[PDB]
Amino acid sequence: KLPEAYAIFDPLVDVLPVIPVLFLALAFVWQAAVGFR
Amino acid sequence: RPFSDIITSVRYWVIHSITIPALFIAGWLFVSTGLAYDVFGTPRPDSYYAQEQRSIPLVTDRFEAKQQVETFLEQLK
Amino acid sequence: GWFDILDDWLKRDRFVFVGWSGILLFPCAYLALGGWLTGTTFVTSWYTHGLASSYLEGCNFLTVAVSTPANSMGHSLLLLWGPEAQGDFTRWCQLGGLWTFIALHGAFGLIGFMLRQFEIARLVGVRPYNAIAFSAPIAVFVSVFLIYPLGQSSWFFAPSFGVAAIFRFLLFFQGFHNWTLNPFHMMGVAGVLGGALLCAIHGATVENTLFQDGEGASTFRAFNPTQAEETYSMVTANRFWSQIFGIAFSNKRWLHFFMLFVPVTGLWMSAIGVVGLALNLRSYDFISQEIRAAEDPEFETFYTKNLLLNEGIRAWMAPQDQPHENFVFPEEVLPRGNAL
Amino acid sequence: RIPLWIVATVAGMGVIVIVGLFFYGAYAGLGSSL
Amino acid sequence: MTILFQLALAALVILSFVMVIGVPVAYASPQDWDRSKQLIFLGSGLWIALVLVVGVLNFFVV
Amino acid sequence: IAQLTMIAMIGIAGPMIIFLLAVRRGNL
Amino acid sequence: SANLWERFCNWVTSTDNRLYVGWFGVIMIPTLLAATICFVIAFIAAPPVDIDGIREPVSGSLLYGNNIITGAVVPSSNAIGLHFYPIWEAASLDEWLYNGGPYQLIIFHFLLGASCYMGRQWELSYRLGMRPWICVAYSAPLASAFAVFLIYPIGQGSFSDGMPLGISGTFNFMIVFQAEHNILMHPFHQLGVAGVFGGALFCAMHGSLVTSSLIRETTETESANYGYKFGQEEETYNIVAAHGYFGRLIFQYASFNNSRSLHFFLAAWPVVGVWFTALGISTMAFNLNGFNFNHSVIDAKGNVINTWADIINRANLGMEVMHERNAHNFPLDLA
Amino acid sequence: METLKITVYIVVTFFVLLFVFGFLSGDPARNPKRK
Amino acid sequence: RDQESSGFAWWAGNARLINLSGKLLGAHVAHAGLIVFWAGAMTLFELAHFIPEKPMYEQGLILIPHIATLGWGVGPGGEVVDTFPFFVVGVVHLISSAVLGFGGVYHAIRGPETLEEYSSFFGYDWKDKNKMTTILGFHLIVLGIGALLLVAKAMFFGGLYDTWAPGGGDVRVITNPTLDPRVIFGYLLKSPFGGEGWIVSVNNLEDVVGGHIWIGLICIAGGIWHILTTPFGWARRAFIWSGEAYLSYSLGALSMMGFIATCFVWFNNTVYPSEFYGPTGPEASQAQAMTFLIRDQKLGANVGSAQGPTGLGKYLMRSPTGEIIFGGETMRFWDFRGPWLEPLRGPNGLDLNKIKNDIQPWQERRAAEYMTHAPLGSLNSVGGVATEINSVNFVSPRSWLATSHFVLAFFFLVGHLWHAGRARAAAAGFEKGIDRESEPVLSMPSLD
Ligand SMILES: CCCCCCCCCCCCCCCCCC(=O)OC[C@H](CO[C@@H]1O[C@H](COC2O[C@H](CO)[C@H](O)[C@H](O)[C@H]2O)[C@H](O)[C@H](O)[C@H]1O)OC(=O)CCCCCCCCCCCCCCCCC
Ligand code: CLA
Ligand code: CLA
Ligand code: CLA
Ligand code: CLA
Ligand SMILES: CC1=C(/C=C/C(C)=C/C=C/C(C)=C/C=C/C=C(C)/C=C/C=C(C)/C=C/C2=C(C)CCCC2(C)C)C(C)(C)CCC1
Ligand SMILES: [Ca+2]
Ligand SMILES: [Fe+2]
Repeated sequence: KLPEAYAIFDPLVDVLPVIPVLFLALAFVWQAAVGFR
Repeated sequence: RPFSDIITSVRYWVIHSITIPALFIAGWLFVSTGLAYDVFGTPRPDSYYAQEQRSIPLVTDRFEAKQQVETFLEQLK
Repeated sequence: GWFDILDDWLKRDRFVFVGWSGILLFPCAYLALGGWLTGTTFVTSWYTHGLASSYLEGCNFLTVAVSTPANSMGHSLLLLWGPEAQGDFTRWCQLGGLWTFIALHGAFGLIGFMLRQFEIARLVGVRPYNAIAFSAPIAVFVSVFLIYPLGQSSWFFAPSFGVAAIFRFLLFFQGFHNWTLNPFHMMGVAGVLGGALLCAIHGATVENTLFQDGEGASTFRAFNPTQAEETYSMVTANRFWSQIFGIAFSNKRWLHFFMLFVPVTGLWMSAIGVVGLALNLRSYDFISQEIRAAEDPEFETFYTKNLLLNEGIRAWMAPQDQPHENFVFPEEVLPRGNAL
Repeated sequence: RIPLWIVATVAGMGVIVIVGLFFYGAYAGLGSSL
Repeated sequence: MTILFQLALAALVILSFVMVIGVPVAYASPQDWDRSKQLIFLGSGLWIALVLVVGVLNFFVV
Repeated sequence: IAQLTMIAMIGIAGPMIIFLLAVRRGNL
Repeated sequence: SANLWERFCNWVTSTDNRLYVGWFGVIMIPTLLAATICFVIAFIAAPPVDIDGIREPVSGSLLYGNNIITGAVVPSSNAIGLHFYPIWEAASLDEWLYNGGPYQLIIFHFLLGASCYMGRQWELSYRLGMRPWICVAYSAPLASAFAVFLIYPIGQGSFSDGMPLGISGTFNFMIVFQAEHNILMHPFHQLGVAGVFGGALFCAMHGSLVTSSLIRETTETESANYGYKFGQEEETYNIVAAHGYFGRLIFQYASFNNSRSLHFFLAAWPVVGVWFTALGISTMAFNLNGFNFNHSVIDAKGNVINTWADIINRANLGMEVMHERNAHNFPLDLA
Repeated sequence: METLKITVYIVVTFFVLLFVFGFLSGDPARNPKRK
Repeated sequence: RDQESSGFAWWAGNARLINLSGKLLGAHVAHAGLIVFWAGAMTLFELAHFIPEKPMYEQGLILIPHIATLGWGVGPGGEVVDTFPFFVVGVVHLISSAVLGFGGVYHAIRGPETLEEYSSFFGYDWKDKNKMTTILGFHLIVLGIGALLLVAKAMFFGGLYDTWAPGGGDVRVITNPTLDPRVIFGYLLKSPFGGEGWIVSVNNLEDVVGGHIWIGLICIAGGIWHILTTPFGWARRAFIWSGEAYLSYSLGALSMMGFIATCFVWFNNTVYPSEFYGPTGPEASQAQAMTFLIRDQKLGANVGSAQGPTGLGKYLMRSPTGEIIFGGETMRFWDFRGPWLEPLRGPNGLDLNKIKNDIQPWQERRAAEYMTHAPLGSLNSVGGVATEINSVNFVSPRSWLATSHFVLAFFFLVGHLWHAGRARAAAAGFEKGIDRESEPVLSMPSLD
C-alpha cells in the first residue's frame, strides 16, 4: 500500500511496469526513422 | 499512384483527418443511439426474457416464423 | 466488337487484376466477408439458438459468430425475399438469413477464385496446378458446409461461422460421429500433418544447403531473381538425408509435385469421410469389440474408454445444443462416474 | 511530405490504443461476467 | 516538511523526465555535449541530492 | 482516475528523443 | 594401426558410411533399437495394464483382443506416479507388465534417442560443410513428443497421464485433455493449428507454383519429371514466371520473388507454430488453461445468456463427468 | 534381477563414455575446411 | 556509417556489435538497467495493490513473496507486519536503474566505440583465452560474494521465512548451516524422479544456507583460479573460441537453469513458502483428501476401513512400498510433505490414531484453504477447472511462474542450438554457404 505520502503517485506507479516493453518497441521506431539500414 | 507517395502527401491527411474520424464517430453513434439494435433485431440487455419467463423464444416453424417472432417481442421480450 | 473491348479492359494488367472471373469473384467474395463481419458485430442468434453471438451483445472475437438458421427452417435457402423473411431485412437477420447468405455467396466466391487462377494462369502462360490444388479446399467447404447439413435435418447442424462456434462442431463430431476413429479423417490428418512437415522440412533443407553467393551473413540479398544456377546444393541435400534418414529426394520436379499431392489428397479424403457422416454412415464402432465387452465385463481397451467419453458428451450437451428438441434429462438419468 | 517512420509509429500507437480499449472492455462491458 | 517533501519528490520526477529525454539527444548530436556536458552534469549532480532529500525526508512524512 | 495522462507523455517521449534528432539531424 | 581408438573415431565420424552413425549416433542407435524392439513386442503381446492404479487393467495389445486402431502400449500405473520403474525394480516381469513397466522403458529410450537424432542432424551437417539449423526445424516436432511424453506427466504428477502409445489411446489423451484444460480455447493451440493448416497450405502453394512453372524439356508422352537430371547447374523452373502468376493472383508485393526468402518463410511458419503448440501442452501441464468465458455475457436482470463458449462447456462436462469412471473419490479433480 | 540392474548399468556406462571421450577427441577438427 | 547494412542485415543489427567492445558494453549496462528497472518498478506496482489482510497468492504477487521469504515485513505464519521493506527494495532498485541506464546510454552513443585502445585492461579479444578466463573469473567472484550475501542475511541480519518453524511458520535465524559435504553435495547424486527429487528435494533452511556457504566459497575459489590461469590443452582442443560460441554456452546454461527453476516453484515447499505463493500442486490434492477424511470422520465413518468403488480404500490406502497414504487419484502425490500435514504422519505414514483424534482445527482450515486454492486456472484468470463458472478471479503464482519460465527456458534451448550451430559453421567457416567451387560433398565417394 504505497505509503500514505506517495499515494498521489499511485496512478503513476500504475504504468511504470510496462515501460521496459516500450524500449523493445522504440528500437523499431528508430530503425524505421533510419530507414532500416 | 504509389501508396507511399499518397500516405505522405499533406493533401491526403488534409482530406482523411476529416474523413477517417468522420466514419468513426458515425459508427459510434450507430451503436450509442440504439439504432443498431433495431436494424438487426438484436436484444437489448433488458430484452432476452420477459420478467418472469425463463424460457427461450425459439422459432419453431419456417413459414409462420416471422409471425411467431413478432409474438415473441410481444410478451415484452 | 464491344465484347473484345470489354475483354481488353478486364484483362488489363492493374494492381489488382480483375478479369472475367472477377465479375463473379469480387461481388461474392466481398459479400461473404462482409456478411460475416456484419453478423459478428451486429446480428444475434437468440431467436435461432438462444445464444448471444455478436460484439453488440458482449461476445469477444472467440465467442462471436454467424450462427446457423433454426431447425424449423429445414434446408430452406432463406432468401431475403422468400416465404420466411418476406422481403423484411431485420426478420431475415433474426431467422439466420445471414448464414445461407455467407454460405452460398462464399461458395460462388470459391468458384470465381479458382476460375481466376485458371484465367490468370492461361494469360501468364503457366500450367494450372495451382487450380488443381485448390480443388482440395473447395471439396472441404462443399462437403462440410453444404453436403453435410444437406444430409441432416437442416442447416442448423452445419458449422456456424465463428471461432468457438466451430470448436463445438469438432466436439460434436467426436461425441456423436466418433469422427476421430474414421479411416478417412485419419488420412485427412496424415496429409495436413504430413503436409506441414514437407513444408517445414523442405524449407530448412534449402536454407541450410545454400551456396555462398555473397559476402554477407544475411544471405537473403545474395539471391539471383534472374535464374541461372541452383541457389542451393541439391546434390548436398541428397547426401545429407540419404545418411540421416536413409531415404532422400533427388528430382526437384518430383519433390515439388509430391508437395502438391500430399496435402491435397489428405483433404480430399477427409471430405469423403464427411460426405459419409451426412447420412450418419459413420465409423462409430468395432462390432467384435462390442460383442466381447457385452459378455465379458473385464475386457477394456482405450476404445471402449472413448465411447464412454462420447456418451457423456452427448448426454450433457444435447440439451442446450439442440433446443428444438425440448430435451429434459432428469439429474438421475445423466451418465456420470464416481464423485465427479 | 510526412516522414514515413512517423506515419507508422503514429498509426501504430493508434492501433495499440483501440485494440487496448477492446481489452479493457473485456472487464467492464457486457462481455464481462459481473 | 510535507509539502516540502512533495516538492522535492515531485520535482525529482520532472527532472528525471527532463533528464531522461535529455542525456539521449545530448550524446546524440555532437553539436556540443561539451556545453551540455555542463548541463547534464548539473542534472546528474542535482538528481542525487534530490534522492537523498526525499530519502531522509521520507522518515518525517511516513 | 485517468492516469492515462501519464502513459501518453512517457509514450510520445520515446519517439520524441529520436525525432528531435531528425531535426538536429545527427547520429541515428 | 594408426591407433585403434584414433581409427574408431575416424569410422564413427566417417562421412562415407551409408548411414551416418555419428557421435550422437553412438547413443541413438542403441536407445532407439531398445525403444523400437520393446514397443513392437509390447504392442503385439503385452498383457493388460492397470493404468489408473485402481486395479482395473486395460489390455491394449493385439494378442489380447485389440486391432491396429484400438491397440496401444499402455502408460505406467498411477500407483507409480513419477517414480522410476526399471525392470530391476520389480519382483518379476509379471509384476512389471501389470504396472505398465514397458511404457517407461519405451518413452525414456525414445525421447533420449530422438534428441540425439537432433544432435546428429547437426553433426552430419558439420562434417559436410553445410549450414546447421536443419536440426532446429526438427526441434519442434521433438519438443512436442517431449511435451506430450514427459512435460505433461511431470507437471501432472504421473506418467500414467502421458499420452498412450496407440491410435485410440491418443484420441483418449485428446478428448480428456480438452475436458480438463479446454485447449481449443487456448492461444497456443490455435497458433498450432495455424502452423499446421498453414504449413499444409503453403506446402501446396509452393508445390504447385513451382511444379506448374517448369521449363519444358519433355515429350508430350513422357513423364514431365525426366526433364530434370540429378546434379544440374541451372534451375528447373521459371521462378520469374511463378512470381509473375502468383503476383497477379493476389497482388505483386504480396508475392515472393526471392527463393531464399520464400524458403525461409516456408520453414519458419510451421516450425514456429508447432513450437507454440508444444509450449501449449507444456504450459497446460501446470494448469494454466484456455480462456474460460463461462457465463460471461449476462442480461439486464442477471440471467445468463449463453454463447458458443457455453455450448462448449457442456460438451466438456460430459467428458469430465465420464472419464476415469471409478478413479475418483472426491468432488474436485486435482490430478 | 539384481544382476540385470548391474549389466544394464555397465552397458549404459560404456556408451556414455564412448560418447564423452568422443566429442573430446577434437571433434571441431572433423569437418571440410578450417580446423 | 560506423555500422550499417554492410555489416549485417537490420533485423540482426545487434550482431554488428560483436566486435565493438565499448558499445557492446553499453548494451549490457543498459540492459542490466531494464532488469533493475523492472524489479524495482514492479515491486511498487505490487505494493500499490497489495492488501495486507489477504493472501499474497490471491493478489498476483511474485516479488513481494520473494522478499517475504528472506524474512522481511512478515512474522508468525506469513502474517504481513511491515510493508516498508517492500517499498524500500522496490524504490532502491528503481533508482539504481537510472544510474545503470545512464552508463548504458553513455557507453553506446558517446563514449569509445571500442575499448582495446581507450584502456587495454577493459578492451578484450574473444580469442584471448586469458582475458576471457579472467573476466569470467571476476564475475565468478561477484556471484560468489552474492551467494554469501544470502548466508549473511540468514545467519546475522534477520533470518528467512521457515515454514517448518517448530512453533509454526515464522521468521527464523539460521545458526547451524549444514556444512557436511557428504550431505550438501548428496543432493546432486539424488534421482530426479518421484520421491528422490534431486535439488528440488531441499526441505530445511540449514541445507539451503549451508549449501549456499559452499557455493559462495567454491565459486570465488574458481574466480581466482581463472584469474590466475589459461585453459589447458583439451579445454582448448574441445571448445570453439569465438564471440558467438561463448554466448551459446551461456544460452544452454540458462535454459537448463530455467527448467530447474520451473520445477522448484512447482514442487518445492521450503524456498517457496505456500504461505506467500499458493499451495503446491500435490499439496492441494492432498488437502482434498484431508478435508473429506476429516469431514466424513465427523459423520461417524471409520476412515481406516472404508472401501471405495474399486475396493481400494476411499480415504486411506497403501503406496507401492507399504506406507499408508491418502486414497483416490491423490495416490500419485504420496510424496507430498508439508507443515500442516506432517504431525499426522507416523513411522509408517499417516497414523490411524492421530488421524482419528489429533487432527487440529488449524489443520482442518489449512486443508480447506489449500483445497480451494489449488493451482488450476485460465488465461483470463478464472480460478478452477475449465468447466467452472466466473466469480473467483485467481491463478496461482506457482502456475504463472512455472509456465513463463518453461517457455523462456525452452526458447533458450533453441537459442542454444541456433547460436551453437552458427558458431561451429562460422569457425570452420561456411555459415554463409557452400563454396560453389569447392563443394565438399562433391569430393566424397558415392555411397549410392
Ligand atoms: C508462423 C508464424 C507464427 C506467428 C506467431 C505469433 C504469435 C503471437 C502471439 C501473440 C500474443 C499471445 C497472447 C496471449 C494472450 C493472453 C491474453 C489473456 O490471457 O487475456 C485475459 C483476458 C480476460 O478476458 C476476460 O476474463 C474475465 C474474467 O476472469 C475473471 O473475472 C471475473 C470478474 O470479472 C471473476 O472474478 C472470475 O472468477 C475471474 O476469473 C471476464 O470473464 C471477461 O468477461 C473476459 O473478457 O483476455 C481477453 O479479453 C482476450 C480477448 C482475446 C482475443 C484473443 C485472441 C488471442 C490469440 C488470437 C491468435 C490468432 C492467431 C492467428 C494466427 C494465424 C497464423 C499464425
Ligand atoms: C535491448 C537493448 C538494446 C541495446 C542496448 C542496443 C544497443 C545498440 N544497438 Mg540495437 N537493436 C535492438 C536492441 C538493443 N540495441 C533490437 C530489438 C533491434 C531490432 C529492432 C536492434 C537493431 C539494431 C541495428 C540495426 C543497429 C543497432 C545498433 C546498436 C548500437 C547503436 C548505437 C547508436 O547509434 O544508437 C542510436 C540511439 C538513439 C538515437 C537514442 C537511443 C536512446 C536509448 C539509449 C535510451 C532510451 C532511454 C532514456 C531516454 C535514456 C535516459 C537515461 C537516464 C539515465 C538519463 C548500440 C550499441 C547499430 C550498430 O550496430 O552500431 C554499432 C545498428 O546498426 N541495433
Ligand atoms: C558494468 C561495467 C562497466 C565498466 C567495465 C566500465 C568501465 C569504464 N567506464 Mg563506466 N559506467 C558504468 C559501467 C561500467 N563502466 C555505468 C553503469 C555508468 C553510469 C554512471 C558508467 C559511467 C561512466 C562515465 C561517466 C565514465 C565512465 C568511464 C569508464 C572507463 C573509465 C576508466 C576506468 O577504469 O575508471 C572507472 C572508475 C573507477 C573504478 C573509480 C570509481 C570509484 C567510486 C566512485 C566507485 C567504485 C565502484 C564499485 C562499487 C567499487 C567496488 C570495490 C570492491 C573492493 C568492493 C572505463 C573503461 C569514463 C570514460 O569515458 O573512460 C574512457 C567516464 O567518463 N563510465
Ligand atoms: C523477461 C523477463 C523475466 C522476468 C521478469 C523474470 C523474473 C523472475 N525470474 Mg526469471 N528468467 C528469465 C526471464 C525473466 N525472469 C530467463 C530468460 C531465464 C533463463 C531460462 C530465467 C530463469 C530463471 C530462474 C532459473 C529462476 C528465475 C527466477 C525469477 C524470479 C526471481 C526473483 C529474483 O530475486 O531475481 C533474481 C535476482 C538476482 C540474481 C540478484 C542477486 C541478488 C543477491 C546478490 C542479493 C540478495 C540480497 C541478500 C540475500 C540480502 C543481504 C543483506 C545483507 C545486509 C546481509 C523472478 C520473478 C527464480 C525464481 O524464484 O523462480 C520461481 C529462479 O530460480 N528465472
Ligand atoms: C540470452 C542472450 C541472447 C543474445 C545476447 C542474443 C543475441 C543475438 N541474437 Mg539470439 N536468440 C536467443 C538468445 C539470445 N540472442 C534465443 C533464446 C533464441 C531462440 C528463439 C534466439 C534466436 C535467434 C535468431 C533466430 C537470430 C538471433 C540473432 C541474434 C543477434 C541479433 C541481432 C539483432 O538485431 O536482434 C534483434 C532481434 C529481433 C528484432 C527479433 C524480432 C522479435 C519479434 C518477432 C518479437 C519480439 C517479442 C517481444 C519480446 C514480445 C512482445 C510482442 C508484442 C507484439 C506484443 C544477436 C547477436 C539473429 C542473428 O543474426 O544471429 C547470429 C537471428 O537471426 N537469435
Ligand atoms: C516518466 C517517468 C519516468 C521515466 C521514463 C522512462 C524511463 C521512459 C521510457 C520510455 C520509452 C522507452 C518509451 C517508448 C515508446 C515507444 C513507442 C510509443 C513506440 C511505438 C512504435 C510503433 C507504433 C511502431 C510501429 C511500426 C509500424 C507502424 C510499421 C512497421 C514497423 C514498426 C514496427 C516500426 C520515471 C521512471 C523517472 C518516474 C516516473 C515518470
Ligand atoms: Ca493504484
Ligand atoms: Fe522449393
